[PDB]
Amino acid sequence: TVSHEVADCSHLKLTQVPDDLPTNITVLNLTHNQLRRLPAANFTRYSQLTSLDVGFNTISKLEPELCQKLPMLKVLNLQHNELSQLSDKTFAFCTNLTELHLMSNSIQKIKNNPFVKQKNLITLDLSHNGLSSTKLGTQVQLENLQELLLSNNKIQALKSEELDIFANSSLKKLELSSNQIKEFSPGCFHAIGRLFGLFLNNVQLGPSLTEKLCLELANTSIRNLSLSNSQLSTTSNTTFLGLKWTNLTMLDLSYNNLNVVGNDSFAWLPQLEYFFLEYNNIQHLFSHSLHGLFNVRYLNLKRSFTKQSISLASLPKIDDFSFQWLKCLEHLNMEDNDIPGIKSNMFTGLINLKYLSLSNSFTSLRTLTNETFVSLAHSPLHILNLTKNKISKIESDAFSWLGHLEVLDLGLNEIGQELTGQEWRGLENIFEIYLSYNKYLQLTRNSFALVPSLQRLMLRRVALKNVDSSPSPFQPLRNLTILDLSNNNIANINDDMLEGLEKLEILDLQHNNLARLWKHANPGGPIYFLKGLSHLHILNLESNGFDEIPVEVFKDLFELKIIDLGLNNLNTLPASVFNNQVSLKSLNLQKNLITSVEKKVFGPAFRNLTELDMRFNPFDCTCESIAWFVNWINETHTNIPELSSHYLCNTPPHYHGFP
Amino acid sequence: TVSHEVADCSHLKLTQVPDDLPTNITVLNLTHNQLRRLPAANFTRYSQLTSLDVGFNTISKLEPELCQKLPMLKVLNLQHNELSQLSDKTFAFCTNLTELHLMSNSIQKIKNNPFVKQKNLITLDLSHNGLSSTKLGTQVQLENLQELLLSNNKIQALKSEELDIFANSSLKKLELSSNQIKEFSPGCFHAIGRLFGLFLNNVQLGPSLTEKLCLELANTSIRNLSLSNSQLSTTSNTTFLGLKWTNLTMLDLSYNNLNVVGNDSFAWLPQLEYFFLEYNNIQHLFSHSLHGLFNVRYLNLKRSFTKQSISLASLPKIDDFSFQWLKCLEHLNMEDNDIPGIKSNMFTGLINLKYLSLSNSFTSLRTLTNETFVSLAHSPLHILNLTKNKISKIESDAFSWLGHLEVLDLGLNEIGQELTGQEWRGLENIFEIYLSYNKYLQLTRNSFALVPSLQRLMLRRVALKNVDSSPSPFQPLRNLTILDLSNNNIANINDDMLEGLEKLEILDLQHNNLARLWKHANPGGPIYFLKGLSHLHILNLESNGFDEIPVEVFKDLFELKIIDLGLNNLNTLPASVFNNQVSLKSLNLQKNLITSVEKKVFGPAFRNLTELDMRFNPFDCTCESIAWFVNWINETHTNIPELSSHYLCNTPPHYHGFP
Amino acid sequence: QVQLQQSGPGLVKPSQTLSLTCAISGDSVSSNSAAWGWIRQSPGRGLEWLGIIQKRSKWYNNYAVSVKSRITINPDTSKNQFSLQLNSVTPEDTAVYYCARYSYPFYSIDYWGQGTLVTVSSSVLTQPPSVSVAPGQTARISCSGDNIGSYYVHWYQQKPGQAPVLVIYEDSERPSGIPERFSGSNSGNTATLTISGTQAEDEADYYCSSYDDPNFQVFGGGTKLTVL
RNA sequence: CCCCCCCCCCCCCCCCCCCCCCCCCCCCCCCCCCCCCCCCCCCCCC
Repeated sequence: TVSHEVADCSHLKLTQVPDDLPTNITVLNLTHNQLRRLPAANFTRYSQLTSLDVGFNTISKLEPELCQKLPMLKVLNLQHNELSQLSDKTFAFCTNLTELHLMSNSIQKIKNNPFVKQKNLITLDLSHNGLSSTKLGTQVQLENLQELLLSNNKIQALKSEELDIFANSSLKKLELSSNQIKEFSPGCFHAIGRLFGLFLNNVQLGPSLTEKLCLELANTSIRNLSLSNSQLSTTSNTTFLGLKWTNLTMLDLSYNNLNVVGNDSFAWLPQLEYFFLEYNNIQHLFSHSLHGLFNVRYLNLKRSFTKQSISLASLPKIDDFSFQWLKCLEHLNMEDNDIPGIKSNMFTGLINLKYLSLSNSFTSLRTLTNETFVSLAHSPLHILNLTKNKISKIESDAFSWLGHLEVLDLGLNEIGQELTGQEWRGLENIFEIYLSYNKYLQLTRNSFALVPSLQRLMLRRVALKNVDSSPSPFQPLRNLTILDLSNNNIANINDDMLEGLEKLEILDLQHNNLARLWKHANPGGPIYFLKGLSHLHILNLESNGFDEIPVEVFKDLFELKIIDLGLNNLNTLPASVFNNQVSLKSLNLQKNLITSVEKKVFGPAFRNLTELDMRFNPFDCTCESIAWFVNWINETHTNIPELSSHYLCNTPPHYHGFP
Repeated sequence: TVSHEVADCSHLKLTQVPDDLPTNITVLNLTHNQLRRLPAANFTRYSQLTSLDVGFNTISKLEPELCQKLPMLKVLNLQHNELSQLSDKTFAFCTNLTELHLMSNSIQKIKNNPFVKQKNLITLDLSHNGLSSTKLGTQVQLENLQELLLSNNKIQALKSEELDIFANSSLKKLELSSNQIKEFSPGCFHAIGRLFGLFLNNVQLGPSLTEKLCLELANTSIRNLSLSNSQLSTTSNTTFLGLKWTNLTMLDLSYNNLNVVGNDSFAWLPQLEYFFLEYNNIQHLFSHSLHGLFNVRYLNLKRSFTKQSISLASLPKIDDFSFQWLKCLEHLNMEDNDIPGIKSNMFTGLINLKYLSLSNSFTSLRTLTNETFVSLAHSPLHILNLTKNKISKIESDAFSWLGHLEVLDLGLNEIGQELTGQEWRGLENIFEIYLSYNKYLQLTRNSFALVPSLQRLMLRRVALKNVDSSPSPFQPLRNLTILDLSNNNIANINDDMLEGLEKLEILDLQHNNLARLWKHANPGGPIYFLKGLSHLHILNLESNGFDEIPVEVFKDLFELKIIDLGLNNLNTLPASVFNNQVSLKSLNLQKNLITSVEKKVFGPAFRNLTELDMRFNPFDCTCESIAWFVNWINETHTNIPELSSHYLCNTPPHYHGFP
Repeated sequence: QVQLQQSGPGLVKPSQTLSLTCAISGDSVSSNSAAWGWIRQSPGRGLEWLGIIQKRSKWYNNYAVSVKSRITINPDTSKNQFSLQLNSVTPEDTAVYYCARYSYPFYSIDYWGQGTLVTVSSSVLTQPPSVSVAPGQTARISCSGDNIGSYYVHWYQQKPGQAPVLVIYEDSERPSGIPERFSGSNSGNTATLTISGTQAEDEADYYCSSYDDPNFQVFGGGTKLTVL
């Protein structure tokens, strides 16, 4: 029963409440216990409680005396219990409660008036119960109640009388999910004082019942309406007619298996701002299908269209000018679809669009013709996502229409070509370009000469070729900050590849083959490709096969903080190499061949660190080579994980395995 | 000028012969020197010479006094000199010579009688000279001369008169290669006393001139006749008519670009025993093409047939019963051919065949139907070679006709199937089966149950599957001696896989994955799959990833001599492991992680060896772990290559790199 | 405060309709903080709830099953009244009819009509029938039933010729104006009205009553308390 | 005897991720041989 300010007793197998806790405890948690009964006599000591979570237990019934000992209680949680009986005195003395959870209590019927005696209640939960009617009392109470949950019940109708108790209550959420409701009575929602949101997830309504619901929702203050998994197979221009008289802003139609969308179906939602259509089965989207939605600010179409079938090849076709009505659209999530391709008028009309995601949106977008994004000429796009589209070729002037583009995501594709440099024309405001996980890329002298504003360039596992050209391909990128060149099997790097990149901060070169470039036997001398990077912060050189470190590689990294050198073949290091690393924070040298750690090389490096990884190193336990290192280990504040588990000497056999 | 019994002065750039050598030297070699002249006054000391090789020099002319100083000379070599003038006194005093090389001496004309004064000459060479006629004198001499070479000369005719000097000489070899001979005179070969072999390689004869040659060769004692690269495009039943009256046994027709072979062409060679047809362009072999060759004991057909051409797909077709005439055939080399496939009567009639090679003999022999070798039912085959035939499947009873088969070579194929065990039925006398370098093989419990006489089984780089069956697939192979299972990426081995194989001697398991089977943390205990092999001699376990050696793996290898454990991850070894290796000869532990060599483990192993390979090991220079090893290194007779080059300690840094 | 004045014939022929009117002053018949109902009392029995109506969203009425097929309680919003219409009367309907205000949330009755005696001619709460007490001696009136441990118990006092007066509500609460010597308790299936030091003015009939889920209101048989 | 709600614990299956070892293929670099070619220099013959 650990407790400093709140009390936790979760999964402690308690049968009775403890009697030794501070008097001024505010939270008392007893989830996942076996409290058969909860006598109130044990609560005399605990008279300062605010939250009382006694859920996931086996309490049969409570007593009103429990509320007497708690004068300031605000939270009462009784999830998954057997409290199937309620009385007027059960919650009589409790009046400051702002939360009441009764989920999965097997409550059958609300008898007379269990919730009259409280007026400050905010949230009430009755999910997973056996209730058949929404009647919670005879008179009107629950003045401040804002959220009411009735999901997973056995309610089959919503009569007007049963909600007469909410004639002056502002309901911000009326959860009625998983209830087989098949009849709606007139005035059922008009009787509610102020209904702001309705949730009917997993409720088998159907199109006609949905229309009846919308008609019953006319001339009310609803703002949200979730109809997820409602078996809404088909919509028409009259399905949402009843919403013409309201100001609905959020509508959810996910998992409804919406086979087709009718013409002018959503013309009755001029105030809609958030529309959801994810995980549907739409086979055809008409030009006027999205008519009347000129105020939507966020549209989701993830898996909204039908998948390909070899039987008929029923690829979901999108008609031209289908998105012309979304004038105020600002976010279009359109991932995991099977569209045949992009047309010249697919995205016409989106004059306020700022985010388009097309991750795996097309079956085969092999070639990015310069006329592909012509429909996005007037769209002020900022972020474009094109991952998992199986793109195989990008022609010149492909992105010449996205003048406002800032982030381009072309990763996780099969792009195999030579970057002539004309593919990036028109990206005057580009900031980040992602190209990782491609087939193979062949850089040229002027590959990135048309995008001087670029700041991020990720090329992880792309099999870079001709990166060792005499003019550095990264020279025009004066504002580059993050560069990733990992898993490219790079062999040759020129010393001037990173020349002029003063603002570079994060550089990744792990999983490459640069061992030869740093050995002293390399013809032409070692390659010092890390000169001039005064602002470099993070360096990654894992699995490079390095066997020798030149003395003056890190001679100018005055602001280096994180350096990675794990999974290498380092055995000896030059003296006085980390002198300029005055602000080093993390040093990684795991899975290396280092046998000696001396102050002459690791002195300045161990000045003020916060992490250290030298686990799988065959250390040599000798006072000439390890005594200083173990002495530094003894007294330090740097975090060294698995210090006593893997920091084991290998030689001599006298100290074989001794930490 | 190193010399103990013979004198060698090759490539020493000598200008004059040395004057400080033992008097009783028998061989004096001066090849590749610059001896402008060879005065005989310097040969007074050297009067016991038998061989005098002064070839590849620049001697202009010799003097008869040279022979006077050498009373017992037998070999005179003058290759590649300028001795273009010969006289009767040049070789007068020399009479015991049994060898005389005059190759590439730019000899123009033999004037009168340079070789009369000797009678014990055996071999005479005159290759690469400017001779135009085969006249070597006027009268008859060279009684004992057996080999005469005249290759690469400028002889254009073989007149009868020019060979009148050999009326009583037995010529076992008359080399006339590379001579543009275009006319043969009657009696040219009849004038020769006893001609046994003629060589006309690279001589542009043609079919008509070949027939004229054969007619001129009638009723003589010839036994060999090489006509390689003679541009013999076509043969007929009358091309070799002149050989009807002789007893020719060896005939060479290689590189002749023989497009077609005429019907009954070789019916005039009943005494032929060795026939060569390699590297030809035969497009069709008739049934009666090889008629009359019922005495051939060795036929070579390597690349004898035309290659495939995409223009016409002119695959060389072999008619049925084409080899029915070779009754006494015992060796058929038939490699590198483009035959469409094997027929039911292709090999019918070979009742004495004992060796058939079909390495890359067919373009696509994908399936080995049980009726494929029906033509070999009565052939007493012993060795069959089927490499590089792109065999993809072997059906049951495929080798049911080869009852006398002993060696089967099925390696370097693409055989991917499951060995049900019925493929080897009928191999009652099989000894060796080769299956290395295949696609993938799936063994079964009774894979080799039908061939208990098997002794060799090579399965290198075959991707063995289901080798860990509960009954050992090698159990029926009671007489197995050599087993190769390298590069198969084998993971799991049962301890009883090699049970009962007492006669096993050579076992290969290198380049596999058996590290887990020997670690102590392996569930079920370490696998001791090397028990009962009392006759094991050679063991290979390279690149297995081993990290720990069980103490009692080599507890029964009483006759082990060669053990291979290189390219592993061994760091420590159990004490008293090599006790039973009393006859160990070679121990290989290169490219390992061993840091300590102690007498407790390597004592009995270093008893009496002959080789040791521990080059790339990070040894620990410490008197507790290396002192005994270096002391044993100091005094020993075992061969340790690169002892002072790679046996370098890695730790401590004080001894870093010190041998 | 709230005045309820009843009016109507005090004599009805059998098989006719019994019509009465309760006129409200000082309160509203459409009030969302009260309910308006009729109960009756014959000397052969105690108190019997007949019907009730309350204005919440629409007009809702709840009737007792004994007279459900005959009773009708309609409000007159224009005149701030509510009526009582009991068809097919029979001398068994001869009784004193009271109109009353049920005060939220306990449905206790704070205001009654004067009561109209009507003659027709041409769960169980158990109380002891009588309790005799000396002046100054504490009186204890018990009330048993299954509704005791499941509902709040109210206690009403009725003097001869007068409407009942709520002396205790919600098992123990006492309305203002009631002497402090009155108190109530509820232990198990037995409620108890304790009059500490019964005075002469406390001699009356005491009825225990409670709310009830199917039948709305249930009254005890009544206990006659005598100050000797 | 039945229908359910919880607490604890032990197996089994699927998927994701990480790590060790190994195989195959490929890339970069180096070395050792074989063949061919080119140039420089010296020494002779016709």
